[PDB]
Amino acid sequence: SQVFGVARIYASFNDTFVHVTDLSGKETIARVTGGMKVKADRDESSPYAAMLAAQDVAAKCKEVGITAVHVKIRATGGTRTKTPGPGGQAALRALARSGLRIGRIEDVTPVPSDSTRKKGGRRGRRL
Amino acid sequence: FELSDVKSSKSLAEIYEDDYTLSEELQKAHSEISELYANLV
Amino acid sequence: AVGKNKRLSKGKKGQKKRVVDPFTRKEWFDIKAPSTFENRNVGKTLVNKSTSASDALKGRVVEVCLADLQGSEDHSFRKIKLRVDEVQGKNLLTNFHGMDFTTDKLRSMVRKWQTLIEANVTVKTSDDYVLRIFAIAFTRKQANQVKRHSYAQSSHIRAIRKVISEILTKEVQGSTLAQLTSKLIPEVINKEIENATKDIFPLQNIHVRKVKLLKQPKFDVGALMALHGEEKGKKVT
Amino acid sequence: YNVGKAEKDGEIRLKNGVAMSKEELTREDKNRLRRALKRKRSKAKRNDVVDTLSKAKNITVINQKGEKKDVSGKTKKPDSTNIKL
Amino acid sequence: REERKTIIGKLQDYKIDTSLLTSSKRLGEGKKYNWRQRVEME
Amino acid sequence: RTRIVLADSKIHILGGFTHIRMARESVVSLILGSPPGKVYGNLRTVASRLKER
Amino acid sequence: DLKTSYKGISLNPIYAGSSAVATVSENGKILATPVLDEINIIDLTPGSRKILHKISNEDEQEITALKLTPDGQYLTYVSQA
Amino acid sequence: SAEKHLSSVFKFNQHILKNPLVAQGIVDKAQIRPSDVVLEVGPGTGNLTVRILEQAKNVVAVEMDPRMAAELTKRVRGTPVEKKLEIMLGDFMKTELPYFDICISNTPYQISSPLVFKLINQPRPPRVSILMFQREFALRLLARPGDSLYCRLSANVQMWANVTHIMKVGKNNFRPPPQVESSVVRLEIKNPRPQVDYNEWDGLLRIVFVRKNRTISAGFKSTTVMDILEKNYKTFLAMMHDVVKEKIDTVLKETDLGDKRAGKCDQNDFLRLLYAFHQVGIHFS
Amino acid sequence: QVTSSIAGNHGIIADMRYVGPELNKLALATNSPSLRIIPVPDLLPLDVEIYEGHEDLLNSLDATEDGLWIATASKDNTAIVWRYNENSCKFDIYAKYIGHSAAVTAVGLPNIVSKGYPEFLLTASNDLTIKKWIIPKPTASMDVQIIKVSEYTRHAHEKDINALSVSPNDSIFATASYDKTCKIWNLENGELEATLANHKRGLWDVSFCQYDKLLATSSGDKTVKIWSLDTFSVMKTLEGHTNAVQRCSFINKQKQLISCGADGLIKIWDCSSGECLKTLDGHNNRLWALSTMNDGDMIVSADADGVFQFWKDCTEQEIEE
RNA sequence: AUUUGGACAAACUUGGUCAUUUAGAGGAACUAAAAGAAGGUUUCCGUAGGUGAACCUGCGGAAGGAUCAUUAAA
Ligand SMILES: [Mg+2]
Ligand SMILES: [Mg+2]
Ligand SMILES: [Mg+2]
Repeated sequence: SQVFGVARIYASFNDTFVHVTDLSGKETIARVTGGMKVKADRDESSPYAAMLAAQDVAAKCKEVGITAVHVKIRATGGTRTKTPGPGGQAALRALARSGLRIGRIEDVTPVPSDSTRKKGGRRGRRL
Repeated sequence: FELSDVKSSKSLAEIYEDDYTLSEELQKAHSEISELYANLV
Repeated sequence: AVGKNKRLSKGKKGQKKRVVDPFTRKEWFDIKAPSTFENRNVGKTLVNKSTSASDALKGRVVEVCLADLQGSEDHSFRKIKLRVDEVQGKNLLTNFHGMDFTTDKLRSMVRKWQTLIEANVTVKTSDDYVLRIFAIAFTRKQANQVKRHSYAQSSHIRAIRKVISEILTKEVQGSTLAQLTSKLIPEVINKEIENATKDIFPLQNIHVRKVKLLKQPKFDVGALMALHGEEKGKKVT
Repeated sequence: YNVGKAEKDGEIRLKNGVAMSKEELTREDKNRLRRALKRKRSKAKRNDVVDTLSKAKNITVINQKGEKKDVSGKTKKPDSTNIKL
Repeated sequence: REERKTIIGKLQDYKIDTSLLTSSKRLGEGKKYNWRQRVEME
Repeated sequence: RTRIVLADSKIHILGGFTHIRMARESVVSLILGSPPGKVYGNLRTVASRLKER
Repeated sequence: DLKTSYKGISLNPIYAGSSAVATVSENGKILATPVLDEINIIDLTPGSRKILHKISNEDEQEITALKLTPDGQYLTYVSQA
Repeated sequence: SAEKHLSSVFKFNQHILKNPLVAQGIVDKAQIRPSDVVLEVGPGTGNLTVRILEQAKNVVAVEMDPRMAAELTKRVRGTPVEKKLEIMLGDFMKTELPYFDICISNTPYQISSPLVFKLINQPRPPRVSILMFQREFALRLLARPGDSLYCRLSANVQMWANVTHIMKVGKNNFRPPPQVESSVVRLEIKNPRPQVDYNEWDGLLRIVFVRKNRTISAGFKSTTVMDILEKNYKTFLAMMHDVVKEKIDTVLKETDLGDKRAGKCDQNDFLRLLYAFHQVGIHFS
Repeated sequence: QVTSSIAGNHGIIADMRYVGPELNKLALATNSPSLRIIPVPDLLPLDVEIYEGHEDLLNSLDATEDGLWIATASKDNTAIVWRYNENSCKFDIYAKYIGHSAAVTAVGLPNIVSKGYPEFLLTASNDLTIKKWIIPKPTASMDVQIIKVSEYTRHAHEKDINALSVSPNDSIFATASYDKTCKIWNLENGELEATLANHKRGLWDVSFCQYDKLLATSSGDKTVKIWSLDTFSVMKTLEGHTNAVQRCSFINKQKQLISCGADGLIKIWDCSSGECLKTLDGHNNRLWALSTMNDGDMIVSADADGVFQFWKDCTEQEIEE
């Protein structure tokens, strides 16, 4: 009596995606971003915006029939930071409060065995 | 303003705890000065 | 940013009206695992109703934890991909498609002051499934060891790698895909590697890290039915 | 309590306690009240930059558009027929 | 200098407008009209 | 008003969202090579503001 | 002359921003339609259509299901709360 | 109550010279005639502008800081030269400047390059300009063909004017001292202006100064340059990628410049290259 | 058959026109293939007339001043002409025009109808061409006439054409494109009369002054510019909008101009001096549609939320008080 | 297609004649004018560049540049 989806959270430096799908992942149920929930660009990555997105997604899940989700949280990865930020942690807490069973939580950041050059240059970036 | 460069004895919860709840030390000396001035007089 | 202050974009001009809820036209489908796994029910998926439903369902890959499939947390750090091959009366019949570890378990195993030994082989089963195995092992220190580290000489590493490749090739070739899966679950391959490499160098955390399925034979419904262990309709009146 | 300035902008309230609406005053009474205030005021850094600019006449301001305007904010601007006629 | 004057003189024979030419800066990118008044007035 | 764990090349900063972004800029300036004395000066400017608000 | 002063009359949508189905009374006179987190009870009497009531929860939670009794005396609705 | 307008164009948020010899030397080298109207860029407090006001018919001062404009105003109120000064406040690059014979500038170095070409393109341009730039930028105006600092700016500016070094000003002569060295230079725009289209001259220079110390043939090897030139050839016909390749090859071979470096070429070599391209119908811009 | 239909909402409205023999009806070009017509409320209008002739959402809409003709531009690359049938008191599909490669984004009808029917139809499309279609003379068969040949086809712009405006005397028409330029075409030949290139962002609307030789254009640069058609130069630039200006119209003949912005505010300007007289704030979303009646005595604006504001001039009432 | 003549008649040029706004400079009236601080920037080497250059940038290298906490295990 427990139907499972997959809540795929993508916490970037400038935004947060909360994306629920079926177990296969080919089928989308609800995708909401923090930029759909705030009035200023500066706040799209905020923990506040990620909480509104997750509650918006959790309600749609309960309607469709999903009662549980597995969580696959990720950061940008690649040549950039590998750990999901505060926005992603905020969404995961919001889903837990929402009333959906949380099945299994995994970090699936794309980690290169080897990388191309990062965008900064020789002197660095992110002043 | 002086910025402390030593480890804070108060834990991160405490620094928020006290925020939930012109200076006493400045007034503490003021009492001491009055005591010293009164005794000297 | 949905505020009024946000500058108008070109793409806002003409937008389709939301006049149909997509989930009205979706149909749910049950996913069933091969008989090698103890817990056959692995959830359900949905697809647009046939106008066909089968075409979109076939080729669909679902990955699940072995702990769910076996009901034991000893397999919490291993995942199994299952690919839908046949659909019968809302039941999606799946077959082994791959296996992999969680990212946390791998990072847990990789530690400082020891040697990381990894081997891979491309080999085919007796059923003509071409697959690639990845094995990982680490050197360990002895009970009375006093050195801080447990590094192995490159001669040992090549010797251990040669032994592991010999074992991986032997097990896969002399077995079918279903039988190979039955070897992965009890981690019997790893114990075989441990025994063979015992006289070369002590090892720890010997695991078959990953399994890829590179090529597949012609699909045979009869073989799939047997792996899962026809139905007349009911007159409509 | 002490009587102060008029709360409304259309009235004069003195410290004597007497209020005077500008509408009810005759013209002669409005003149002396104007001169009475002048006596009271007579005996009684960016802004300093602004007034110096406004005081001088040979000053032209160029806005972001490149158009030429005076310190006041109005656009700064011989013919034989005009001078002869 | 005398060579400069000759070359400059010969250029005017081959001179054109440049509005349509793509700039080399692009190398990096790689009734009457007012009849309505008339009806209301009458 | 944050706490920082400097585990070899791995930096963890614990605090409120607006605060840990303030801490991150100072750490990034140090990594990019700004001398500690100059960084300590900027910290005083922001620290003064934090008490005001 | 110049046309500066203008007086406006607003026409809001009655039924929008929700998956809930509108309901009508048995006689067909009263129509209740959800608009986001608000409900518009509307009289359908010809020549005198008007908004009888405006119900606003203010909780921001949308209306999931909405039902008006056949006699029209009661309105029952459920929210996401 | 002018705060309304001046606050809408300025927000009311420099290295000041401290050597009178530099200020004096500039004005003497200008050689201002008594019938000359002078544009003065960067009046500062007014140390120089009073000196120009003494010997010039009229002086037009352009300033960017409202405070510095007021300081200029105070230094000339109720004086015989108050009637000869006109202060233009605000960004003077967008505005259309009046006619003037001489330009004496304590330039903000940020606007050095735009200014040098604003004067050159000024209709009826000034006959002499005494401009102060930084050493690195100044030396590129003064660079000769075959020098290391020869570049696009050197070739372009030398086609419309002649630039001559006057003196060097060190960082010590300013307070607070800047981190770069300064230099005072003379610019003389040519009258009559040479009858070469600015777009054609600059257009050719840009393609060939992408790598100044690389052969001219390689400059025309880039695909994007070929695409740009191919379209321009099409435009010429309107009033063929393989064809353009052959046309460029012949011009570079015949002029014997295809194996030369732009850093070691003078005006004539570019002019011969420009003319030869026109004969084959390739107009750069 | 359906006796009557109630409109819960009208979606997002792209354009509006006053239609019908008494001009009491309001035709809407929403994000729906159907042409909606609603009655102008007395100053709740639940009723709506839904006409279905198109296959995809309607980009734009135009109508003749009598109100008996409507032209609808659709995203299915076709344009329909509708005629009012007094017998049934409803509009009927009169003609269809099929020859465009991409969506038809703007459409235009004559401002002078002397034969009793409009004689041409101007259309613009995302294929970046403008076509002049002739409208057939009415025929008793009352069967839809499908036309696939246009009087001329001219390549107009490099980016999508956003608006099309027709002059009072049907001598010229203007197209506004998101390539930052407005072009004026001779209506009889399609020859490019002029190009008005001064804005810094792409243009959203263009409006001829129906009385004097003036043109107003609105851009994403938050400004409106008034152009002299004799000299083809900017006479005024109107600033004050916080966001992009999507609609602009002349009211009170030459005197005033009304504009709508993505910020949701409607401003009334004085064309002679170019300063904002009044700001109307009744909307909480962008305004794609703005229609006026009786030279700006009545103004209708439609929000993206689906809210109509009906503004009525009341100056003389205020002045008397 | 094209031609003659007869009315209708758009649109153009012109001097007038009417009505409406409207630019500078004068002349001469009336009314109004109740306020009162400080605050961005490691030092270089080789090489290559620079047209909003009081300095910027690409590549490789150096310290002649300020090491806290946890940490053997069980
Ligand atoms: Mg940042
Ligand atoms: Mg260097
Ligand atoms: Mg070395």
